[PDB]
This record gives sequence, C-alpha cells and structure tokens, in this order.
Amino acid sequence: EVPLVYPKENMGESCKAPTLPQPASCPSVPKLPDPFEWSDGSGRVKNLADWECRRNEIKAEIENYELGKKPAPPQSLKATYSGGTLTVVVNDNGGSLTLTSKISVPSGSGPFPVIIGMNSNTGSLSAGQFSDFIQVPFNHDQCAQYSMTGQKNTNAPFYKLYPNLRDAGDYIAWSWGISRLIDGIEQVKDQIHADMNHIGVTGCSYAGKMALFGGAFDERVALTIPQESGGGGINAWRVSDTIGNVEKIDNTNYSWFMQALKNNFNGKSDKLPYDHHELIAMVAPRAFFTMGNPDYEWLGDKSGYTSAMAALEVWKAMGVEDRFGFNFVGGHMHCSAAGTQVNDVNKFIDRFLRGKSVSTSNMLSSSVTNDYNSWIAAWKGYTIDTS
Repeated sequence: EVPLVYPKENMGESCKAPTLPQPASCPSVPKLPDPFEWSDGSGRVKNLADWECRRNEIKAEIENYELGKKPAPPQSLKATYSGGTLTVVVNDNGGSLTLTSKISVPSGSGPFPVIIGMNSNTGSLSAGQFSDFIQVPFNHDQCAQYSMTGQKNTNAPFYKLYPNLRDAGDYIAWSWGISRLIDGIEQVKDQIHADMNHIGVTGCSYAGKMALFGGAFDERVALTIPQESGGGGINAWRVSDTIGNVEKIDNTNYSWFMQALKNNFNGKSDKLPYDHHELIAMVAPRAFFTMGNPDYEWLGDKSGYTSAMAALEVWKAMGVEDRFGFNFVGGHMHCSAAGTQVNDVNKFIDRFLRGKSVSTSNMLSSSVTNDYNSWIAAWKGYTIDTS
C-alpha cells in the first residue's frame, strides 16, 4: 500500500535542497508549474522516495519565495498534561516558548483519533463531528499575533525565539506551532490515549490557510481540512490574477506572507517556480478535503477549484485519488458548512481519521466550474511507481 501518514514531521529532511534561482532568472511558466518536475528542470518524479524529495523541493521553494523557513524541531521539548490542559515548553538556542491548550479527552481506554482546530477545538466544524475525538485547540497567538493590518508584531513569542525570522510570514510561525503541539501530544500519548496515526487539522478562512500550511508542512497529519481558505490558501496565485478583486499577490497582507513575494512577483506570477496547487500536493499521499463558498467572491473559488484539480493530479499519479476530495457550494454563511459539506467531509473523517471502511471514491462536487485543463494540459496523467 501507499502510506496514509508517517511517523515523522518530515520524512525527507535528508533530501538535497533544490536550486533556487533569483526571481529575475526564473523562467516564465505561465500556466501551472509541473509538480513532478524537479526544481532543476532535469526530469520527473519516478517513485515514492522521489516524491518525498520533490515534496521537500516544493517546501523549500515556498519557504524561499513567500513564507520563510520553518525551523527544524527544537533542541528540547517538554510536554505535560495536568488539569485538562496540555502545556508544551520549547527550548532552542537559548530561547523558550510555551504553548498551552485546554484539550478534551473522550472516555475509555482508547486510543482516540485527534483533531487540532485553529483557535478552538474542531475549528469551525461542529463539536458533534468530532464528539469521539481528542480535541486540541491551537491558540495561534501564542506563536504569532493574528491581525488584519498588513503589519507584523515582532514581539510575539515566536519572533522572540527566532528574531532573525522577523521577515518570515506568520503562516510559518503557525505551521511550526502546530508541529510543536503534535510533538507534545506524542510525549503525553499514553496518558491521554492518543492515536498518532489519526490526527486531523481543520480551520476556516484565515484558519483554513493555517490548516493548509499546518498539514502540508507536517507528515504526521493524516487528514488536512481547510475550510473556505480563499486567496493565499488553496487558490493558485496565477489563476487568481486572471479573475478580479480576489485575495492575490496584489492585495494580500505581507505579515502572513513575506513582502518578497509582492516585490519579486507582483504582476509576474508566471515567474514563480511553484504555485499553491503544489502546496496542496505537499499533503500527498495523505488525505485531503476542502470546502468552498462561491457566494463570497473574495474567496476566488474558480482559482481554488482550478488549483484543487491541479493538486489532485499528484494523488492520481500515485493511484490514491480517493484520498482527495472537496465540495464547492453556495447557500451557506461563510465558515458554516452547507448540509452537503457536513456530509461529504464526514465520509472523510470516518475513513481517514476514524478508520471505518467508508468509500470516498469521487467526491469532487462543485457548483463552481473553470477551464482547469487549460492550466495543467502540458503535464497531466503522469503516474508514479509505488514499489
């Protein structure tokens, strides 16, 4: 079989860093870059061990051009569970940072699957969809302060611990904090009966982008569920440039992302060696399900829909396309899932987090349409050898 999840945050840390051309020497790839093409233009992924390194090239490209580098695991990490609260103490190069979450543990001997919500248990999905889960809220402000002015708070605890990261995007702090939570859950696992092979992550809107980066950048996340992530999330920068008045390089904020993206690629997103379809593909071969809301134009769902279809090619290539699913539909308020969305994702929570043999074969339901073949025609229908 193809792994559904991995024991380590990054199985490909041993891979060789890709070439990273200066922005002005970057080729103009006007449609969506080829996710299987090595960063140096020298061919295409062949097997699973290759995909891990291509995943790490995508990671390195996203870190280099728009987020900043996720720190490696810290030198020291101590987690404790007392009074319903998990507290995680991080030590690295003479600094400290502490995370604290009020978690809720199901009754019984276990083990229990895990759901990490952004700023809440279960995020913007209902507690009922995870009534049988360990529920761990990620209080993101304990790493970087959420805000919607395009300005950064360099005194937040992450930036105090890595002061030379004050140019990095806030999404790299948040991804790193989610990986520190999972570190602490691992440490206390036998005490709360956590099943480390069934951890999910979810959030909506800004919290949707947070969940996308969080699970893309951590291979111990067995199901990544961004909800209405919009521009800067599942949406491709390129396609969002072709539609109008959406979140895109021109108007997003440059504290969550690096100012370098605007300065080097605004009006020239064809020059990016990557796009966000490959951010989604960093989750492959693990399970992925996302929700759209075309009723809000600011989310740019034609770009999200397009980029999701592009990402699916990576699951197809590995013969696991039933681990990828979405649902685009209107008729619901932002961050409150439509009825069909609650049902669709519940099939994914059952199979990939609860372990039931539900089927998930073709859940690509969307009231949004777009010429997505136009964006992926060059590279498409590739396949990878799975041993």
